[PDB]
Formats: sequence, structure tokens, C-alpha cells
Amino acid sequence: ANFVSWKSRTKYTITPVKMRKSGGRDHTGRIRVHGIGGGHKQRYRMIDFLRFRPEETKSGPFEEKVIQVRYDPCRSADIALVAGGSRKRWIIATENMQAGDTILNSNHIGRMAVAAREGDAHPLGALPVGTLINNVESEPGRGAQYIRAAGTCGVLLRKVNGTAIIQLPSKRQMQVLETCVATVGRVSNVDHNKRVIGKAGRNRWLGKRPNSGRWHRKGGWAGRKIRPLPPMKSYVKLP
Amino acid sequence: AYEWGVRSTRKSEPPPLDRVYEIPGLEPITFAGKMHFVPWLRPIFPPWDRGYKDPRFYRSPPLHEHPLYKDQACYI
Amino acid sequence: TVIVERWWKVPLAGEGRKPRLHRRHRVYKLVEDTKHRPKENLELILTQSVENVGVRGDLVSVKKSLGRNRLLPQGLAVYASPENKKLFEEEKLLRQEG
Amino acid sequence: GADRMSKWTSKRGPRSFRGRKGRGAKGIGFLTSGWRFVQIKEMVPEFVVPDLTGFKLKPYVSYLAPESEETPLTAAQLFSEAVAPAIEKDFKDGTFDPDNLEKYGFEPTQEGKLFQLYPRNFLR
Amino acid sequence: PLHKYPVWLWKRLQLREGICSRLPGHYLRSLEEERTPTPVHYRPHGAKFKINPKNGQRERVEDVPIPIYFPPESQRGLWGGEGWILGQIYANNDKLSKRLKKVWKPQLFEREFYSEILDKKFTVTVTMRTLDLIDEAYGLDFYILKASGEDLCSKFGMDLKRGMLLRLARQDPQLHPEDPERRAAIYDKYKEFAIPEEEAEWVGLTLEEAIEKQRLLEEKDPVPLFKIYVAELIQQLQQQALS
RNA sequence: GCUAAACCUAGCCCCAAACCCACUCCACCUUACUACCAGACAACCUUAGCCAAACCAUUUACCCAAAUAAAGUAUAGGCGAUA
RNA sequence: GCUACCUAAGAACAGCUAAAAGAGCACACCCGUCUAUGUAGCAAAAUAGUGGGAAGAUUUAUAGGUAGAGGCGACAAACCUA
RNA sequence: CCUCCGCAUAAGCCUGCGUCAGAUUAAAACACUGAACUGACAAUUAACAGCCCAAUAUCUACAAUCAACCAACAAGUCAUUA
RNA sequence: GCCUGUUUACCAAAAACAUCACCUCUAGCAUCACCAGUAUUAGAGGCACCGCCUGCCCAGUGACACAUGUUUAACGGCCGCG
RNA sequence: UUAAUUUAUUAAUGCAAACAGUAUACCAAACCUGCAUUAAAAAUUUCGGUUGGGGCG
Ligand SMILES: [Mg+2]
Ligand SMILES: [Mg+2]
Ligand SMILES: [Mg+2]
Ligand SMILES: [Mg+2]
Ligand SMILES: [Mg+2]
Ligand SMILES: [Mg+2]
Ligand SMILES: [Mg+2]
Ligand SMILES: [Mg+2]
Ligand SMILES: [Mg+2]
Ligand SMILES: [Mg+2]
Ligand SMILES: [Mg+2]
Ligand SMILES: [Mg+2]
Ligand SMILES: [Mg+2]
Ligand SMILES: [Mg+2]
Ligand SMILES: [Mg+2]
Ligand SMILES: [Mg+2]
Ligand SMILES: [Mg+2]
Repeated sequence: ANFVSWKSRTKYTITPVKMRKSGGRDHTGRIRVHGIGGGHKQRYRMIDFLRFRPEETKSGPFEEKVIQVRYDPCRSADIALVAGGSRKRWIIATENMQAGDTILNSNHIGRMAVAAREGDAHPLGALPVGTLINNVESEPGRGAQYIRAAGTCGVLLRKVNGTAIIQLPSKRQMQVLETCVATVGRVSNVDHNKRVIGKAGRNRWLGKRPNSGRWHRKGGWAGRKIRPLPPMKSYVKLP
Repeated sequence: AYEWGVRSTRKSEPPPLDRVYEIPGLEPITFAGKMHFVPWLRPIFPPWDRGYKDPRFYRSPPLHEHPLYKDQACYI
Repeated sequence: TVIVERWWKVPLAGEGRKPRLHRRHRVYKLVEDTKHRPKENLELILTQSVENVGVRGDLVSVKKSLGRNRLLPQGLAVYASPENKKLFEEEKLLRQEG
Repeated sequence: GADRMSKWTSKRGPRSFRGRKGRGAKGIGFLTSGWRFVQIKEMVPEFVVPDLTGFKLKPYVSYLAPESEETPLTAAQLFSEAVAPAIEKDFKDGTFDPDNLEKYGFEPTQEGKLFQLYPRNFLR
Repeated sequence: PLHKYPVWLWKRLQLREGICSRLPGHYLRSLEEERTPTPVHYRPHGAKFKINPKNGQRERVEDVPIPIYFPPESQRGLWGGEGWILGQIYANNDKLSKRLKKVWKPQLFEREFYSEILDKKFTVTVTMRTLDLIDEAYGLDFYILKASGEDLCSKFGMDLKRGMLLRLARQDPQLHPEDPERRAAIYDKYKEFAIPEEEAEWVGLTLEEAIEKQRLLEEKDPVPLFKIYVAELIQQLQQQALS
């Protein structure tokens, strides 16, 4: 069962990379996830989610200029080609971000707040309270893993002695260290909720096989569960 | 950061050498004398290079000891 | 160390022969575990002055964890063998004099 | 079912199997980039023929030739007919040394010459 | 028809046939030893005869061992004399319920050990029984030189034993120079040991390693017939010369 | 009277004794029978069940140390079939 | 190597009306609603007529993968060399 | 008189209606002599198609649809330098 | 039965299964699937476009809460005599 | 399956072992090992007789 993964590219490149579908089959060859496979072909645009990484031999904050705002097939929110200095890279795009615009990639955690635009990225210690943020890390320098999908956004709630507390779009709160960078504003491509599929052919185009037809009886879990919101998730380490 | 080299597609690290190479003053009895793999142990091979240079199997020198290497970058 | 006795009574095969087993002599019964035992302590002779667990020269029973992790690897003690017992009591006999 | 018993020749597989098989001819070069074949003249065998002009020896023998006993050549016989008079003679003059055997035809190692015997450099 | 020799004697016949015959004899004794291990996973009987209840008549009693299975991680590090117990179990300790198969694995630890003879710190996948046995033997080196071939249950133990025995047999520059009195002290400490040098090399080998070692000993690319024949010739002329 | 019928001898079986074999030249782990090039991965694991107990749920000889005897005895066993 | 699904890189779809189109008539092709013949038949499931689709959730050439206490399945308890 | 066939490539098989002799026999569902054959003899000749690339770094955002307006979604089938 | 479509190859092509739409439940997350994705997301399911609606019940079971509770678009139930 | 037996397997817990400070007291990080409990998922096996045929009685 020869399954060598398609993600074998050790250098970051702007060029779209050929990707192989899997069909829900893991490395053994059996299905692990049902109802996936056989869509239109796609290519992968390597997104850089560490929004503040300086260029080589440059250290401080740096500026960047938007070139295009494309459509990425591999996600919901569309992406943006961004150029600055002597390199280009794909980043996730925010709402009202068009071409030619100039965005900031800051590191300096100021004394007071900074009245920031809907594009640029500051550390969470410098952002004003109540700001709508997205693409937050969980550790300083990890990379954006939370809010990324189309039109989703997290609010910054309070800034405490060495942390900042974030509310995810699932409303579960999450505190993180003060120096974690996060971009401002909602992610692009709102009204992704309002998409109508229209026919079963589009669901086959997206790469999704239909549901199986065996009638399963609903058990105890199927009722509406009114639960309390889960306790806050802490990534701040304490000795 | 997010490193782009997936572990399954990278070159695997070799297995840890068998424990006879930690015992001092003791030489192991390995299959280098029979020129084929068996189980039960493993040798350590010296580096090899071609004595006579071959144009179809030529390997370049590393880049900072090319004779045209400059520290400052030019832009073609 | 898991100790097990055999249920089903292997039937006593010879003196110069090996016992003949059946697949009912593979049925065991746990007679004791060697964990879940009150752990005894070992004896060490100390070569250096330490904190309240002892002074240099006199042997002392300490817990096996402490004696195996701190006292013996850091050279603070020696095993209480009959060999070095003799040299340590001789050094006691020469340190304290007439 | 396919034909198991008849042997696997070069005429049998698909279009990729044909060409990769060959019939046993020893190759004389290598394939370069643009599917070109580069012949190397030192790999193609050069037939070393002599001049048969004034040669007096026929493919058959006359029946009037007498017979004799067969004796296959042995290494002791080759030693006795090749080296033993020379070593015997220069031992009678007392100049024989066991240290240098190379002056009687012995070679210490075959690594130097062109026709080395034990790994069999030469063809036939 | 029938074989001449039984099937279980073909191993000893293969030892007497070929290159295995040319192994040294003390290695052949140590290979054909076949001695019993000390009890680990069971309690042995006290006496040879055990008067039993329900009739006061004495019976012979033997103690048969448990067939314990040693995985290759037991060969990588010093376990005790213990391994896995692949066996079976009646459910609630009465024989009128189901029979279930049970595996008793030992508890493993990772502790660093020092050796006074090798002067090196090893990381070993030790268990608790080995720690107690090292404490009972007053050292790692005494534990490895003391305990026999059947009780280590590890090839790492036999490699350590051959290394220590070679260090004792050679009287090598062990610790380093600038301290030869410590070398003399450590070599004098473990002196109730130290088999000869030609016997210390064959300690703890498998059969395949010893076969390969003896094969490498007599490797010996052959002599050309020129030297043999010139020796015979000059011997013949010396024989004809002196008469 | 046509189809037909008849044959002995290739060989084989069970034992005893004895431990038994393997490169003429070339090719043969890749698509075996292929003359010729850079990741080196690597083996060590309680048999189960049919069946008997007139079902079946613990249980049921098969295990590789010459014979005979002790003896089908002491023992084990839904103390039962049986071992 | 049939078949159920998936992966890699391919191929095919005359003509007319094209409302824009998992649109309409209709070839090649895929499938098999009904009738008749056949039932040791051409065929261990065919033939002739009549039918549905035929720019798509389509059909198909090559290679590979998922295997039985399982694989796969738009659930027929369907298929896994008649 | 029929043609819904045919000529090629790929896949598959491996000499399987070329000559002479036997045709007394044998398979031709019968025969001549040849597709349900015996022995011998002789052919398929590469430019068509296979069989490939010396390294270390570095570069590769603007589909195809006469690609020119218009218009999109399922976001795509092709490139180098030191 | 919303439609195109899918199935018992070889007696059942359908009102059966799927289908856009709606709803319930689970999950705060990095490298071999899901995914080189992040709660306008992914998975487990019911029902079946659209239009009007989806009434009452937590006694019991299951699930979730451990504050005797919450949950029916969870399993299910929605009276008798004169 | 809400029939009998069982949890060999996974997931949770609790105890023990393993580690460390800690002023006569408290805390027990993560992974393995043994034991005990619960659940999910399973494994083996069975499904009496008379009966003016069988079933109901
Ligand atoms: Mg659904
Ligand atoms: Mg359904
Ligand atoms: Mg006897
Ligand atoms: Mg029975
Ligand atoms: Mg019977
Ligand atoms: Mg259409
Ligand atoms: Mg039509
Ligand atoms: Mg289908
Ligand atoms: Mg059904
Ligand atoms: Mg329908
Ligand atoms: Mg049918
Ligand atoms: Mg069909
Ligand atoms: Mg039908
Ligand atoms: Mg339906
Ligand atoms: Mg309702
Ligand atoms: Mg009856
Ligand atoms: Mg009746």
C-alpha cells in the first residue's frame, strides 16, 4: 500500500503546487473518513501564517504592499498576494482588503494602544480593548491556527498583567501570552454563510461523495443539549 | 513557525547502532567480512570517493568554495 | 515481579527427563505481586558529611530511592559490603586514638 | 490463462517491456540526454587476427602421424620447464637469493600489469 | 524409511561436522552447558519430599519452570531474569467460568549506571529486580561478573561481561595515565575473576558471531605455488648437494 | 467375423543397515534466467477448532528422554466424560 | 485483470433548437422498460423490434490501493473472478 | 446481392490458410485442396515506437475554451537562472 | 416520489436510496489521513427543494449536568365512566 | 436483544510502584507496570417434551 504524502516541499514558494487527493484513505489504504473524494482538481498556494516574520538580515517592523486578492480553492476565505522588500508570499486576506493597499507588520508592544486599520498585525498587548481580531496563535511564534475561516472574527476581551484573553467565534474564551501577534479585522469573503449549493452536482464538484443510505435510529445523544459554555482554555504556562 | 518538511517524506534517521559500539576495549564481529547483509548486527563504513574522476557521475564542490564566490550579492 | 503458581498440577515426570506439559498447564493463578510489598531499606557506609540523614563514617539505613539516586551516584556513600566495612572500622580505629 | 512454460523473451510484453529486455548482446555505450546513444570505441571488441600468409598448418592432420600418450600440463611441469633451469644454474654459482624472486618471472601482486590473471582482466 | 540419528540431535551433529568443529573447545562446552536458571516468576519447593494433606504419605515433588518470553528490548538492556508471562486465567479464580488469556509484563525503568572497570555511564532499560540484584551484589561490575550466562537474560549483559573480562585479562591502560594506582586498585578489587586472554574473547557470543569470528581468523588468501615449488626445489638441491 | 479378448515387466510398498546431497562456460531477487552506480527498511510472539461428555458453558490422549514391570496404581476431574 | 469505491495522468461526446441550463430532439456510445424467439440455445443471460440517458452526479483506455472476526457499498444484507 | 463495415495504432496471442512433399490414414462438421494438418524450407532488415538526462543552490501569482470583446466558477493540462 | 441521478451483474428499475433546503449532536486543534484545514470549519445523523406550518409532555429509558435539575427536529407518549 | 457466561481488547477513573521538594500538615506533573470498578465494543453457546400434522390452549 504505497502511500507517500504529497506534502513534500521543503522550500517556501509562491508557485501553486500540484496536490494529490486522498479520498479519505489513510496510509494503510482503508477509509478513515467517509464521504470525501473525486472533485475538481486543485493546486495548493502556500500560505504564510506567521504574519510577522521579517526578511533575512532585517529585524524590526516592516511594511508590505498588496498586489492581488485571488480566490483560493483549498479554503473558504480568499487569499491575497502581498509583496514587501525583496520577497512575495501568500497571506490570508481580510475584509475590505484590496490591491495596492499598504499593510503593517509590527512587533513593538507599545505603552498605550495603537489605532490600527483593518489589515495590519500587531502583538496583542498593543491592541485596543474590544478590537476585532483574527489569525491568533497559541504560543509566541507558533503561527496562526485559530480564527481563519471566511468572515469569522474573534474579539479581544481584557488585558491582564501578562496575558490577554480572546473570545473565539465559538464564544469559548482563551487567554494567551501578551506578545502573541494577531491581525485586525474580520477575515475576507463574508456571505460564505449565504451560499446556496443548488444541486447535488456542485457537492460532487467540491469533492464530497453523498451520504450512505442505511437507516440509523437516533439514540440518546440526538436531543438538543443545553450546556454551559466550557471553561476557559489557558496556554499561559505557570511554574 | 510552520516547517514545510513533513516527517514521513523526509529522509529517515538511521537506526541506533547496536550496543557493542559503546563497550570500550572490545571490537565487534560484524558482517563486513562477508559482503552481504545478515541480521544480528551492523558495521560502520568509511567514507568513499571515486579515485578517477568521471563526467557522468561528477559531484560539484560546495558553493562557498567555488572560485567565483563573492560575499556581496549581485543581481542578474 | 509477578509471581504465579500453576493451577492444574503437572504430573511429575522423571528425574533425568523433562516434564511433559499440556495446554491446561498454561493456566496460571496470581499468588503474589512483588510490588504491593512493604519496601525495606538498604544499608550504606558514608564517605562524606551530608545533611540530617547522616554524618561521615557511620552506616545508616535510608530509603532505596534516596540511597540509589542521590547517595550512591554522587559518591556520597559506599555499599555496606563486608570488605569496605573492615577498612572503615579501621579508619575509625585510627581516627579516634588512645 | 497466459503461457507460463514458454520462456520470457523480448517479444512478449507491452511497448515499455519491449526494448528493456534485449537478447544478450553486450552493450557498447550509454544513453545521454536527448535519447542519443554514444558509442565508446574502447568498449567494442577489436578482433586481433594474425597474418596467415606463409603459414604451414592445416585444419586437419594426416593419418600417417603417429600417436602418443596424453599428458595434461600441470603447474609443477610448467615450473620445471620454465623456471627450474634458471634457478638451478644461478644457484650453482651461489648468487641465488630467496628475497628477490621477481627476476625469475614471479610477480608479487597482479595489480600493476594489463593481463592480470586471478581477477582475469583479459577477455578470451 | 528412518533417519539414522533422531531429529533433536542434528544440532550437535552440525556442531561436530564443519567449521563449527574448529571453534575452541571451551566455547563448545559453554555452548553445550544447558543449565537451569534461578526461579524468578515462581516460588520453588523447599524440600525434595513433601508430605501432603488428605493422606499422610510422603510424595516426591519437583518444581517445573514457567515458559517466560523475552522480547528483543530485553536483549537491548539489562532486565532481571524476568520477562513476559504469556499464560491463561480462569475468570473469577474458579474453574467453572471462562478461560481467558493473560499477559503479565514487568515494570520497566530507565536509570543510568556507572561501571568502574569500563569507566563509562550507560543508559539501561532496567527493572526493579535488577536494581535489587545489583544492591545485593555490591556493584554493577560485581553483578555482571557474578551472575551466570543463564540469569542475565540479555545480550547486553554478556557484552558488558566480555568487555570487563577482557579489561581484567589484558591489564590494559584502563582509567587513563596520571592515575595508575587507581588502575591497580580497581583491577585488584575484581580479582576473583579474570579468566585467560584467549578464553575471554569467546564469552557471551552467539553461535553465528563465533562462526564469523573463527572464519575471520583463518581468512588467509592462499600462497602462490611458485614459493612452494622453489622451496621444494632448493630443498632437493641442498639434499643432493650435501651428500 | 468385426469390434474385441489374453499377456509380464516396467516399477512400487514395508523393513534392516548406513547419517545424505549439491559451480563445465554464461545468466538468475529489477518484469528472476536482465554484464555495468549513492538511503543504507529487515526474524525472534500461549495454536485454534472439529469432536466426547449423547446439548453445552470448566474439561477431551496427540507433547519427540528406547523395551518389560510397578500400572491403568497413587493422583486429577460439571470428582463426569475421561486424563 | 470481473465487480464496489478511491488515487495518478489521459481520451470521447455528429447534427438541430442553443432562453442561461447536472436544458429539449437526436448520432456514435452507456444502460436495459415492454414484447416475441431461444431454453443441452449464438450465448452457464443472447437475438430482433420497442425503449431511458447521451456537456455530465457522464462514459471509457492504463497503472496502483482498500480482503474475509474483513474490504467496499447514492442500504440492493448489493459486489468481492460465472 | 449485402455492407452497422474496413484500414491502421494501442492491448492481447506467439508462427496459427507463404513454398514443396503426404495426401494411403488423420481434424475439413461433405468434398476439392485448405483457416479446425504432418514434415521440411523461408521470412518481420529503421528513419516508425521503445530504451534517456552530472551536480549544488535558485527561479516558476495572471488557465483552457480560434483567445480577440462580453462573461464566469468547479479556480485549472505544460517556463528557468548562477 | 420535487426534479437529473443510484440499486437486487443472472426472474423485482420502483412509491426504495441519494439529492440541493432545514435541523440535532460532537470538537479550541499542527504536521501519514480528517488537513498541509481552524467554529461562515470538520465529522456523526435525521428528514427531504420550494410555499403555509411543525401543537402538548422529561412520568419511564438514554444522554448531559451531579444545584433532583436540562434535554424530545432524542428513544417515545398524547385518557376513562356516568 | 432486557437469554446465560466473560471482559481476553480499548476508554475512563481509584489504589499501589516510580519519582521530588515541603513546615507535628499538605500537594502526587507526564509515560509504562499490577490490582479493583464502570462503560463501549465484543466472544462462546442455547432456545424442553406430550400433541388424532404443526401453532394457540
Ligand atoms: Mg445529510
Ligand atoms: Mg437515510
Ligand atoms: Mg521410571
Ligand atoms: Mg458434543
Ligand atoms: Mg452420538
Ligand atoms: Mg442533457
Ligand atoms: Mg435525450
Ligand atoms: Mg454507486
Ligand atoms: Mg432494506
Ligand atoms: Mg424519483
Ligand atoms: Mg435483476
Ligand atoms: Mg447495473
Ligand atoms: Mg428488470
Ligand atoms: Mg427517499
Ligand atoms: Mg412535534
Ligand atoms: Mg414436538
Ligand atoms: Mg393437533
